[PDB]
Amino acid sequence: SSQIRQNYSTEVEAAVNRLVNLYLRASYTYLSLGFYFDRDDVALEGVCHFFRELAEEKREGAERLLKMQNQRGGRALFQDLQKPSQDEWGTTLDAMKAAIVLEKSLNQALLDLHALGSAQADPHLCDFLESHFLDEEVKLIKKMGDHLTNIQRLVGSQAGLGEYLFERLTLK
Amino acid sequence: SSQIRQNYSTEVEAAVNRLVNLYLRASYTYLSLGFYFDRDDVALEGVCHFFRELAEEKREGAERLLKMQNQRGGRALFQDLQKPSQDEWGTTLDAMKAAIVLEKSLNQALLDLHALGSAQADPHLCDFLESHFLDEEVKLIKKMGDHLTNIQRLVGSQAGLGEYLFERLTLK
Amino acid sequence: SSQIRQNYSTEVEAAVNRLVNLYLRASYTYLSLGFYFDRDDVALEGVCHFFRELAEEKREGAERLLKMQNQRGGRALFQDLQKPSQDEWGTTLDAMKAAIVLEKSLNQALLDLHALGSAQADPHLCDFLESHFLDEEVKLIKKMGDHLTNIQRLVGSQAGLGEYLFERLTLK
Amino acid sequence: SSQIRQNYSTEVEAAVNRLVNLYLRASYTYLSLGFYFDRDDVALEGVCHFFRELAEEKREGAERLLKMQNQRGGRALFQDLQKPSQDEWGTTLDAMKAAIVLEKSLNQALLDLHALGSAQADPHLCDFLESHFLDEEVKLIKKMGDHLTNIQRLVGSQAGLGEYLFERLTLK
Ligand SMILES: [Cl-]
Ligand SMILES: [Cl-]
Ligand SMILES: [Cl-]
Ligand SMILES: [Cl-]
Ligand SMILES: [Cl-]
Ligand SMILES: [Cl-]
Ligand SMILES: [Cl-]
Ligand SMILES: [Cl-]
Ligand SMILES: [Cl-]
Ligand SMILES: [Cl-]
Ligand SMILES: [Cl-]
Ligand SMILES: [Cl-]
Ligand SMILES: [Pt+2]
Ligand SMILES: [Pt+2]
Ligand SMILES: [Pt+2]
Ligand SMILES: [Pt+2]
Ligand SMILES: [Pt+2]
Ligand SMILES: [Pt+2]
Ligand SMILES: [Pt+2]
Ligand SMILES: [Pt+2]
Ligand SMILES: [Pt+2]
Ligand SMILES: [Pt+2]
Ligand SMILES: [Pt+2]
Ligand SMILES: [Pt+2]
Ligand SMILES: [Pt+2]
Ligand SMILES: [Pt+2]
Ligand SMILES: [Pt+2]
Ligand SMILES: [Pt+2]
Ligand SMILES: [Pt+2]
Ligand SMILES: [Pt+2]
Ligand SMILES: [Pt+2]
Ligand SMILES: [Pt+2]
Repeated sequence: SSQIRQNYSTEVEAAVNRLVNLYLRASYTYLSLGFYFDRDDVALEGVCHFFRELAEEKREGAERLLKMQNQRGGRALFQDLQKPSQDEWGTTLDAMKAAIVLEKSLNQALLDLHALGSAQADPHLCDFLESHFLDEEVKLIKKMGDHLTNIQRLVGSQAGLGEYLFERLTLK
Repeated sequence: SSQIRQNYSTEVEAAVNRLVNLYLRASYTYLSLGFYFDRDDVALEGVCHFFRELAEEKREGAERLLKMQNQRGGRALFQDLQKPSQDEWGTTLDAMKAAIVLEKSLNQALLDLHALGSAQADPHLCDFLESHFLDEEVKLIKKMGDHLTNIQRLVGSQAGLGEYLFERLTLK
Repeated sequence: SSQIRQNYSTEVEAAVNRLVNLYLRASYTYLSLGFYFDRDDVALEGVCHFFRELAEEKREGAERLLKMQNQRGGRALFQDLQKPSQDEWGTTLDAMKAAIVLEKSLNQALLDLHALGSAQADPHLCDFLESHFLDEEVKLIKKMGDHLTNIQRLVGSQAGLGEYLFERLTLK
Repeated sequence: SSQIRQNYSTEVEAAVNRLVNLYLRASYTYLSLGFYFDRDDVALEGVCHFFRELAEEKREGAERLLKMQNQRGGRALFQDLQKPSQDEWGTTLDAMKAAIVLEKSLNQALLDLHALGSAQADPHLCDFLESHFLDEEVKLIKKMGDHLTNIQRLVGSQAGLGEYLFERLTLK
């Protein structure tokens, strides 16, 4: 219906709107994660900083998707944003496990959208995702995996010590 | 219950959580406003820019409230974020009228929270709002009022012309 | 037949030659558009400048295709270049409508070539188009759509006024 | 009685003198805390530095109150300064617990003085405290709470190790 729209299916348009919702939900989750680690009874500033930076990145990803939706002549449609899955996030290990589950869900949504684009013979969409999302997700997931491994080696028989040291010597 | 909490009522803690929700909702609204004016069939870049900057400011306000909630020993609780009130925002005049209604609602929430703080004899809260929110809101509302007046004078018998000129000569 | 040629079909080679012709034709069209707006009885310097810059870009696109044809071991074959579809281009609105029709035809040719490359399992070709042509076309088409919307809002009941203002305040 | 005094009650004047005494007492306490951590058999330089900086800050707060007392036309009256509550301060955990108790007592005195000012309709006093004391106290108390949480997580089954690491990696 737009004057500019060309080779942009309704199915891809809708799936992009849904992916915007998922990225904004993920940003909201990271916001909650960050402020949890800033509580005086949690107090891990490098962990807070790690998650607040991811909140920014996910919002930015949403904004990139929205810009692309308008460049293609689709129409942004916003839905309610559900609250994060928890109010309290446990230990740094617990939080990093929730983070990697969240990133793998975003990655799967990206892969699903790429498959849809491929089925709809939409190369601009496929290039867009390849260029700005797929590698960024793989790199982040790798980094979170590396963090989980280091967190876990640090538990030992002194879990508090290990949590402090990881925050001080990796994250800060 | 926190080790740090002192003179911070449950009523203020809850009202701060609700105000965070209102600011994040307002940011979401501004996000939608901005991307609407970036549509190829709307195409008012200075209007898009105006609203995207307000989306940033409202998110920042939420983050300031959350930081203060943790400094006082309260506990951030996030709720679902409702979607904006419209999907399409009309003319620049329509959008600026919706914006001033939104800002007056935030201002009222701030005034209500200040009244609660006063009733609870919570001077740190009152100072916080005075210092970082109340003047910012008055200044913004004044600016939006000035814009509405200029938009309206520009309608005349050539509404398209006036909309272009306001975007070009005030907003851009 | 070249010593270097590998995985480069005859069908893709021919289609690249045809796309070079289309890009050079488009450059020629933009040349004519630009010099039309430089006529003393048309006299819209920002419109002339807009189209002369597109003439350059389209020639550059042709040259990129030719460089790629030789990198793959294909052989450039040039055909006659037909003259542009008009001698006189009307108003800025008329000209911008002809421009977006032209860009959508180039975009379709790019999409058709990408589909051919996909059918011929030629990933270097697909990457080439994705990297240097497909996004450039979407961005240009979006920009032209934005311009058409602004031009149209400016017609009103004073078409000459609107044409001057768009040239002065958007294009120049 | 001063030529300048206006809207400055006797009750506020006396309460300001008492608050000067409390701030100077707090500085003295921090002096003792700092020199304790500089003992050769305690030897935690980052802890010493933390407390010596607080000794400076509390003296500065006293001096600000005295300057304000003279700006309002009140009259500074000094009393004996009692010695700190302990001669030896234990572990870093013990010392940080004593510090937060001390800061909460200063904060309460500030809140009490603000309430008195409010009852006496003395807005200059209320502004003074809001501007230079109330937020500074909340921020400090938050920081001490964060430190206590980190100190406690570090005790584990190796209290000496944890005390060294906190001094090295947070305080120094
Ligand atoms: Cl479709
Ligand atoms: Cl920070
Ligand atoms: Cl939910
Ligand atoms: Cl309460
Ligand atoms: Cl922009
Ligand atoms: Cl709703
Ligand atoms: Cl072949
Ligand atoms: Cl020129
Ligand atoms: Cl011809
Ligand atoms: Cl009096
Ligand atoms: Cl030193
Ligand atoms: Cl004593
Ligand atoms: Pt940070
Ligand atoms: Pt960082
Ligand atoms: Pt693909
Ligand atoms: Pt890109
Ligand atoms: Pt990117
Ligand atoms: Pt902008
Ligand atoms: Pt700006
Ligand atoms: Pt107040
Ligand atoms: Pt402040
Ligand atoms: Pt501020
Ligand atoms: Pt020029
Ligand atoms: Pt130029
Ligand atoms: Pt492809
Ligand atoms: Pt390239
Ligand atoms: Pt390129
Ligand atoms: Pt020092
Ligand atoms: Pt220092
Ligand atoms: Pt007050
Ligand atoms: Pt001051
Ligand atoms: Pt100050």
